[PDB]
Amino acid sequence: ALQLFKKLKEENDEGLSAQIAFDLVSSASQQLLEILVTELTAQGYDPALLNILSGLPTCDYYNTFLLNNKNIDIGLLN
Amino acid sequence: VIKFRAGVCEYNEDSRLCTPIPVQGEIEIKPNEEEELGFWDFEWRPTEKPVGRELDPISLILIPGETMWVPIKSSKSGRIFALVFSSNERYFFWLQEKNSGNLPLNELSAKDKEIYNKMIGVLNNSS
Amino acid sequence: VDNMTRILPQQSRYISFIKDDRFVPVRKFKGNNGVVVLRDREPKEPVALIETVRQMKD
Amino acid sequence: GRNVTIQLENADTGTLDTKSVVGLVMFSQFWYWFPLAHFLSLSFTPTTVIGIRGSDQAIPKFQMNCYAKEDAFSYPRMY
Repeated sequence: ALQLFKKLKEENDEGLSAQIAFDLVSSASQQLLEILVTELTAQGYDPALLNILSGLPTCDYYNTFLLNNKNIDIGLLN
Repeated sequence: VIKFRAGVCEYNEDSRLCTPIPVQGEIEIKPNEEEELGFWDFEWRPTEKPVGRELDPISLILIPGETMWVPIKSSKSGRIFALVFSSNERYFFWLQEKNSGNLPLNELSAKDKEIYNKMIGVLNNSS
Repeated sequence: VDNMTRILPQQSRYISFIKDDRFVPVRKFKGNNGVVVLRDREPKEPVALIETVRQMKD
Repeated sequence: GRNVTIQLENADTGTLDTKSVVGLVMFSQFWYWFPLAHFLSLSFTPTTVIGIRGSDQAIPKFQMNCYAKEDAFSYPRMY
Protein backbone atom coordinates (compact mmCIF):
# COMPACT_ATOMS: atom_id res chain seq x y z
CA ALA A 1 0.00 0.00 0.00
CA LEU A 2 2.94 2.11 0.87
CA GLN A 3 4.80 1.58 -2.46
CA LEU A 4 1.75 2.72 -4.37
CA PHE A 5 1.87 6.12 -2.65
CA LYS A 6 5.58 6.57 -3.32
CA LYS A 7 5.03 6.63 -7.06
CA LEU A 8 2.47 9.40 -6.80
CA LYS A 9 4.78 11.51 -4.63
CA GLU A 10 6.93 12.07 -7.68
CA GLU A 11 3.92 13.32 -9.85
CA ASN A 12 2.91 15.99 -7.22
CA ASP A 13 -0.73 15.70 -8.39
CA GLU A 14 -3.05 16.04 -5.24
CA GLY A 15 -6.22 15.11 -7.13
CA LEU A 16 -5.01 11.61 -8.11
CA SER A 17 -3.62 10.77 -4.64
CA ALA A 18 -6.96 11.70 -3.05
CA GLN A 19 -9.12 9.68 -5.37
CA ILE A 20 -7.11 6.47 -4.67
CA ALA A 21 -7.11 7.06 -0.99
CA PHE A 22 -10.86 7.57 -0.66
CA ASP A 23 -11.53 4.15 -2.20
CA LEU A 24 -8.83 2.55 -0.04
CA VAL A 25 -10.24 3.85 3.32
CA SER A 26 -13.72 2.49 2.64
CA SER A 27 -12.45 -1.11 2.08
CA ALA A 28 -9.37 -1.21 4.22
CA SER A 29 -8.90 -2.73 7.69
CA GLN A 30 -8.97 -0.72 10.82
CA GLN A 31 -5.51 -2.27 11.50
CA LEU A 32 -4.20 -1.54 8.01
CA LEU A 33 -4.84 2.21 8.12
CA GLU A 34 -3.25 2.61 11.45
CA ILE A 35 0.21 1.19 10.61
CA LEU A 36 0.18 2.98 7.16
CA VAL A 37 -0.20 6.45 8.64
CA THR A 38 3.01 5.95 10.75
CA GLU A 39 5.03 4.80 7.72
CA LEU A 40 3.96 7.79 5.55
CA THR A 41 4.85 10.23 8.41
CA ALA A 42 8.35 8.98 8.46
CA GLN A 43 8.80 9.36 4.64
CA GLY A 44 8.05 13.12 4.78
CA TYR A 45 4.88 12.62 2.78
CA ASP A 46 2.40 15.56 2.65
CA PRO A 47 0.13 15.70 5.71
CA ALA A 48 -2.88 15.90 3.37
CA LEU A 49 -2.49 12.16 2.62
CA LEU A 50 -2.29 11.29 6.36
CA ASN A 51 -5.54 13.18 7.02
CA ILE A 52 -7.69 11.37 4.55
CA LEU A 53 -6.32 8.06 5.87
CA SER A 54 -7.46 9.05 9.40
CA GLY A 55 -10.94 9.01 7.86
CA LEU A 56 -12.43 12.10 9.48
CA PRO A 57 -12.65 13.97 6.09
CA THR A 58 -14.98 11.24 4.76
CA CYS A 59 -17.04 11.35 7.95
CA ASP A 60 -17.64 15.07 7.36
CA TYR A 61 -18.60 14.73 3.72
CA TYR A 62 -21.13 11.97 4.47
CA ASN A 63 -22.49 14.05 7.44
CA THR A 64 -23.16 17.01 5.16
CA PHE A 65 -25.36 14.90 2.72
CA LEU A 66 -27.54 13.74 5.63
CA LEU A 67 -28.18 17.13 7.15
CA ASN A 68 -29.34 18.99 3.93
CA ASN A 69 -31.51 16.42 2.16
CA LYS A 70 -33.22 14.78 5.19
CA ASN A 71 -36.87 14.29 4.72
CA ILE A 72 -38.24 13.69 8.16
CA ASP A 73 -41.40 11.76 8.56
CA ILE A 74 -43.20 13.79 11.24
CA GLY A 75 -45.62 10.95 11.60
CA LEU A 76 -42.97 8.78 13.30
CA LEU A 77 -42.79 11.04 16.39
CA ASN A 78 -46.62 11.37 16.63
CA VAL B 1 -15.81 41.90 28.88
CA ILE B 2 -15.78 41.49 25.13
CA LYS B 3 -13.72 38.47 23.91
CA PHE B 4 -13.02 37.35 20.41
CA ARG B 5 -10.38 35.37 18.64
CA ALA B 6 -7.63 37.44 17.37
CA GLY B 7 -3.93 37.21 16.87
CA VAL B 8 -1.13 39.78 16.52
CA CYS B 9 -0.10 41.06 13.18
CA GLU B 10 3.19 43.16 12.84
CA TYR B 11 2.50 46.94 12.42
CA ASN B 12 4.45 48.65 9.72
CA GLU B 13 4.45 52.06 7.93
CA ASP B 14 7.66 51.85 5.99
CA SER B 15 6.21 49.76 3.14
CA ARG B 16 3.03 48.57 4.79
CA LEU B 17 4.02 44.97 5.10
CA CYS B 18 1.59 44.14 7.78
CA THR B 19 1.54 40.37 7.17
CA PRO B 20 0.00 38.43 10.12
CA ILE B 21 2.41 36.49 12.37
CA PRO B 22 0.28 33.70 13.06
CA VAL B 23 -0.42 32.88 16.77
CA GLN B 24 -4.02 32.17 17.78
CA GLY B 25 -4.96 33.52 21.36
CA GLU B 26 -7.56 36.16 22.11
CA ILE B 27 -8.02 39.89 22.31
CA GLU B 28 -9.92 41.13 25.26
CA ILE B 29 -11.37 44.59 25.39
CA LYS B 30 -12.22 45.79 28.93
CA PRO B 31 -14.84 48.49 28.99
CA ASN B 32 -13.10 50.28 31.90
CA GLU B 33 -14.47 53.64 32.89
CA GLU B 34 -11.13 55.31 33.21
CA GLU B 35 -11.70 59.00 32.60
CA GLU B 36 -14.45 60.24 30.09
CA LEU B 37 -12.03 59.30 27.29
CA GLY B 38 -12.97 55.69 28.08
CA PHE B 39 -9.48 54.23 27.62
CA TRP B 40 -11.14 50.93 26.72
CA ASP B 41 -8.08 48.78 26.89
CA PHE B 42 -7.25 46.70 23.85
CA GLU B 43 -5.40 43.92 25.61
CA TRP B 44 -3.64 41.38 23.44
CA ARG B 45 -2.45 38.22 25.22
CA PRO B 46 -1.71 34.62 23.82
CA THR B 47 -4.16 32.13 25.33
CA GLU B 48 -3.01 29.72 22.66
CA LYS B 49 -0.40 29.03 20.01
CA PRO B 50 2.35 31.32 21.45
CA VAL B 51 4.42 30.34 18.29
CA GLY B 52 5.17 33.32 15.98
CA ARG B 53 5.49 36.76 17.50
CA GLU B 54 4.98 36.30 21.22
CA LEU B 55 3.57 39.80 21.94
CA ASP B 56 3.87 39.46 25.80
CA PRO B 57 0.57 40.48 27.56
CA ILE B 58 0.08 44.29 27.29
CA SER B 59 -2.92 46.57 27.60
CA LEU B 60 -3.21 49.59 25.34
CA ILE B 61 -5.15 52.81 26.05
CA LEU B 62 -7.53 54.14 23.43
CA ILE B 63 -7.79 57.78 22.44
CA PRO B 64 -11.07 57.94 20.49
CA GLY B 65 -11.27 59.47 17.01
CA GLU B 66 -7.45 59.67 16.80
CA THR B 67 -7.61 55.92 16.06
CA MET B 68 -8.59 55.34 12.49
CA TRP B 69 -10.54 52.25 11.85
CA VAL B 70 -9.79 51.27 8.32
CA PRO B 71 -10.54 47.68 7.27
CA ILE B 72 -7.73 47.08 4.82
CA LYS B 73 -5.05 49.45 6.12
CA SER B 74 -2.41 47.14 4.73
CA SER B 75 -4.42 46.90 1.60
CA LYS B 76 -2.82 43.43 0.96
CA SER B 77 -4.71 41.12 3.33
CA GLY B 78 -8.08 41.33 5.03
CA ARG B 79 -8.99 41.58 8.64
CA ILE B 80 -6.77 44.42 9.54
CA PHE B 81 -7.97 45.79 12.89
CA ALA B 82 -5.91 48.95 12.64
CA LEU B 83 -5.43 51.19 15.64
CA VAL B 84 -3.54 54.27 14.67
CA PHE B 85 -2.03 56.19 17.57
CA SER B 86 0.07 58.17 15.12
CA SER B 87 2.89 55.68 15.66
CA ASN B 88 3.02 55.76 19.45
CA GLU B 89 1.00 52.67 20.49
CA ARG B 90 0.20 51.59 16.91
CA TYR B 91 -0.29 47.81 16.93
CA PHE B 92 -2.00 45.80 14.24
CA PHE B 93 -4.09 42.83 14.91
CA TRP B 94 -5.46 40.01 12.65
CA LEU B 95 -8.82 38.29 13.25
CA GLN B 96 -9.11 34.57 13.31
CA GLU B 97 -12.79 34.60 14.30
CA LYS B 98 -13.67 31.07 13.48
CA ASN B 99 -16.65 31.37 11.15
CA SER B 100 -14.99 30.26 7.89
CA GLY B 101 -11.72 29.33 9.55
CA ASN B 102 -8.72 31.61 10.19
CA LEU B 103 -8.40 32.77 6.59
CA PRO B 104 -8.01 36.54 5.89
CA LEU B 105 -11.06 37.94 4.32
CA ASN B 106 -11.53 41.52 2.95
CA GLU B 107 -13.84 43.73 4.93
CA LEU B 108 -13.03 41.94 8.17
CA SER B 109 -14.75 38.59 9.24
CA ALA B 110 -17.35 36.39 7.47
CA LYS B 111 -19.97 37.78 9.77
CA ASP B 112 -19.68 41.09 7.83
CA LYS B 113 -22.57 42.94 9.43
CA GLU B 114 -21.71 42.06 12.96
CA ILE B 115 -18.01 43.03 13.15
CA TYR B 116 -18.60 46.40 11.51
CA ASN B 117 -20.96 47.30 14.36
CA LYS B 118 -18.62 45.79 17.01
CA MET B 119 -15.88 48.12 15.72
CA ILE B 120 -17.98 51.29 15.84
CA GLY B 121 -19.06 50.33 19.38
CA VAL B 122 -15.55 50.12 20.99
CA LEU B 123 -13.94 53.10 19.23
CA ASN B 124 -16.71 55.64 19.27
CA ASN B 125 -18.39 55.08 22.64
CA SER B 126 -16.54 56.25 25.70
CA SER B 127 -17.20 55.05 29.20
CA VAL C 1 -29.44 15.53 -11.21
CA ASP C 2 -27.74 17.93 -8.78
CA ASN C 3 -24.63 16.84 -6.91
CA MET C 4 -24.97 15.71 -3.27
CA THR C 5 -28.36 14.05 -3.45
CA ARG C 6 -29.68 10.53 -2.93
CA ILE C 7 -29.09 8.52 -5.97
CA LEU C 8 -30.22 4.94 -6.43
CA PRO C 9 -27.63 2.58 -7.97
CA GLN C 10 -29.74 2.04 -11.07
CA GLN C 11 -29.85 5.68 -11.87
CA SER C 12 -26.09 5.97 -11.13
CA ARG C 13 -25.06 3.41 -13.77
CA TYR C 14 -26.28 5.69 -16.62
CA ILE C 15 -24.64 8.94 -15.28
CA SER C 16 -22.03 10.59 -17.40
CA PHE C 17 -20.57 14.01 -16.31
CA ILE C 18 -20.73 16.80 -18.96
CA LYS C 19 -17.20 17.21 -20.18
CA ASP C 20 -17.74 20.87 -21.15
CA ASP C 21 -18.75 21.54 -17.54
CA ARG C 22 -15.83 22.41 -15.37
CA PHE C 23 -16.16 19.49 -13.12
CA VAL C 24 -15.02 16.24 -14.77
CA PRO C 25 -13.50 13.59 -12.49
CA VAL C 26 -9.66 13.26 -12.45
CA ARG C 27 -9.95 9.66 -13.54
CA LYS C 28 -13.01 7.85 -14.82
CA PHE C 29 -16.22 7.78 -12.64
CA LYS C 30 -16.69 4.78 -10.38
CA GLY C 31 -19.97 4.09 -12.24
CA ASN C 32 -21.65 3.83 -8.81
CA ASN C 33 -22.20 5.75 -5.59
CA GLY C 34 -19.49 7.10 -3.27
CA VAL C 35 -17.00 9.94 -3.00
CA VAL C 36 -15.63 11.05 -6.37
CA VAL C 37 -12.84 13.47 -6.74
CA LEU C 38 -13.26 16.10 -9.40
CA ARG C 39 -10.72 18.04 -11.35
CA ASP C 40 -11.61 21.70 -11.32
CA ARG C 41 -11.02 23.06 -14.74
CA GLU C 42 -11.17 26.70 -13.60
CA PRO C 43 -11.21 27.68 -9.89
CA LYS C 44 -11.51 31.33 -11.17
CA GLU C 45 -15.04 30.89 -12.33
CA PRO C 46 -17.18 31.58 -9.06
CA VAL C 47 -19.26 28.48 -8.12
CA ALA C 48 -22.01 28.41 -5.32
CA LEU C 49 -20.29 26.05 -2.89
CA ILE C 50 -21.40 24.06 0.20
CA GLU C 51 -18.64 24.16 2.76
CA THR C 52 -17.81 20.82 4.40
CA VAL C 53 -19.70 20.58 7.74
CA ARG C 54 -16.57 20.74 9.85
CA GLN C 55 -15.85 24.16 8.62
CA MET C 56 -19.42 25.43 9.08
CA LYS C 57 -19.26 24.47 12.80
CA ASP C 58 -15.86 26.33 13.09
CA GLY D 1 -34.07 11.09 6.72
CA ARG D 2 -34.74 8.31 4.21
CA ASN D 3 -31.30 8.36 2.56
CA VAL D 4 -29.41 5.44 4.08
CA THR D 5 -28.96 1.82 2.92
CA ILE D 6 -27.09 -1.27 4.39
CA GLN D 7 -24.13 -2.28 2.24
CA LEU D 8 -23.39 -5.90 2.21
CA GLU D 9 -19.73 -5.44 1.28
CA ASN D 10 -17.34 -3.15 -0.54
CA ALA D 11 -17.96 -4.96 -3.82
CA ASP D 12 -15.56 -2.31 -5.32
CA THR D 13 -12.61 -4.51 -4.30
CA GLY D 14 -14.73 -7.52 -3.48
CA THR D 15 -13.60 -7.91 0.13
CA LEU D 16 -16.15 -7.85 3.04
CA ASP D 17 -16.75 -4.42 4.63
CA THR D 18 -15.85 -4.66 8.26
CA LYS D 19 -18.57 -2.41 9.73
CA SER D 20 -21.72 -4.06 8.27
CA VAL D 21 -20.73 -7.54 9.24
CA VAL D 22 -20.17 -6.90 13.01
CA GLY D 23 -23.15 -4.62 13.22
CA LEU D 24 -25.49 -7.28 11.89
CA VAL D 25 -24.39 -10.05 14.15
CA MET D 26 -24.62 -7.88 17.37
CA PHE D 27 -28.21 -6.67 16.29
CA SER D 28 -29.48 -10.10 15.48
CA GLN D 29 -29.12 -11.42 19.00
CA PHE D 30 -31.44 -9.15 21.09
CA TRP D 31 -33.92 -11.47 22.75
CA TYR D 32 -31.67 -11.78 25.86
CA TRP D 33 -30.76 -8.05 26.28
CA PHE D 34 -33.04 -5.58 24.48
CA PRO D 35 -30.43 -2.72 24.11
CA LEU D 36 -28.55 -4.79 21.54
CA ALA D 37 -30.96 -3.41 18.93
CA HIS D 38 -28.75 -0.20 18.55
CA PHE D 39 -25.91 -2.18 16.84
CA LEU D 40 -27.73 -2.03 13.51
CA SER D 41 -27.00 1.64 13.15
CA LEU D 42 -23.32 0.76 12.57
CA SER D 43 -24.07 -1.15 9.25
CA PHE D 44 -25.81 1.81 7.62
CA THR D 45 -23.96 3.49 4.65
CA PRO D 46 -25.47 6.55 2.77
CA THR D 47 -25.73 6.28 -1.00
CA THR D 48 -24.82 9.56 -2.55
CA VAL D 49 -22.17 10.61 -5.19
CA ILE D 50 -20.29 13.39 -3.49
CA GLY D 51 -18.05 15.53 -5.74
CA ILE D 52 -14.91 16.76 -4.16
CA ARG D 53 -12.66 19.41 -5.30
CA GLY D 54 -9.31 17.60 -4.72
CA SER D 55 -7.39 20.74 -3.55
CA ASP D 56 -9.77 22.96 -1.52
CA GLN D 57 -12.10 20.22 -0.04
CA ALA D 58 -15.50 21.69 -0.81
CA ILE D 59 -18.50 20.39 -2.60
CA PRO D 60 -19.39 22.26 -5.84
CA LYS D 61 -23.05 22.49 -6.94
CA PHE D 62 -23.34 21.14 -10.40
CA GLN D 63 -25.57 18.92 -12.48
CA MET D 64 -24.86 15.81 -14.51
CA ASN D 65 -26.85 14.12 -17.30
CA CYS D 66 -28.57 10.96 -16.15
CA TYR D 67 -30.34 8.72 -18.54
CA ALA D 68 -33.33 8.01 -16.27
CA LYS D 69 -37.16 8.14 -15.97
CA GLU D 70 -37.12 10.77 -13.29
CA ASP D 71 -40.48 9.96 -12.03
CA ALA D 72 -39.63 6.42 -11.29
CA PHE D 73 -36.56 7.09 -9.07
CA SER D 74 -37.76 10.35 -7.53
CA TYR D 75 -38.30 10.24 -3.72
CA PRO D 76 -41.42 8.30 -2.53
CA ARG D 77 -44.12 10.36 -0.79
CA MET D 78 -43.81 11.70 2.75
CA TYR D 79 -45.07 8.76 4.83
